[PDB]
Amino acid sequence: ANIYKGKITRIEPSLEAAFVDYGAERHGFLPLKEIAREYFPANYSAHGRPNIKDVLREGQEVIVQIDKEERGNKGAALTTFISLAGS
Amino acid sequence: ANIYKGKITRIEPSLEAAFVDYGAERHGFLPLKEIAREYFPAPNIKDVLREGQEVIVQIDKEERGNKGAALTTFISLAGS
Ligand SMILES: [Pb+2]
Ligand SMILES: [Pb+2]
Repeated sequence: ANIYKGKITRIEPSLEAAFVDYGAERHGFLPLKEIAREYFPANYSAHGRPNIKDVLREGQEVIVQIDKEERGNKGAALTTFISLAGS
Repeated sequence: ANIYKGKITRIEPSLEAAFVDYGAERHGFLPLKEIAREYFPAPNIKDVLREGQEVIVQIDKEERGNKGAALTTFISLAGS
């Protein structure tokens, strides 16, 4: 089973990424490129990327799956692009 | 603690609903009204879903009596 509701805990604009509590002791890491457009509050330009602080808010929940398992001191690499048979 | 990837096991036109194996022994019940438009075809349940396809669901009512959980694809997400 590889799906979770992740709560955004700390947003890092200079990394274009956020930390996510997905129910494990150690928070995962969610890069902007792994955030599906349904989470974006507005339609951006075809060029460039928004500030992640204009995409996500602390306390918001997103649906995530683990892309890279937790390893050593690193949190899991997460994505909101969910694998579904027949989608 | 309340989100699952479910596989459609059976489609029942007479109930306008599908049954979903989301990891419990009792299949969950997913009526057409609880299916988001992201699952709809490019209408009746038979046109929308097919056996083997996966959906993201949450439980809206737990198992009770002899019934599976009542499921939805309209996932509850804080802040959004
Ligand atoms: Pb990716
Ligand atoms: Pb252009």
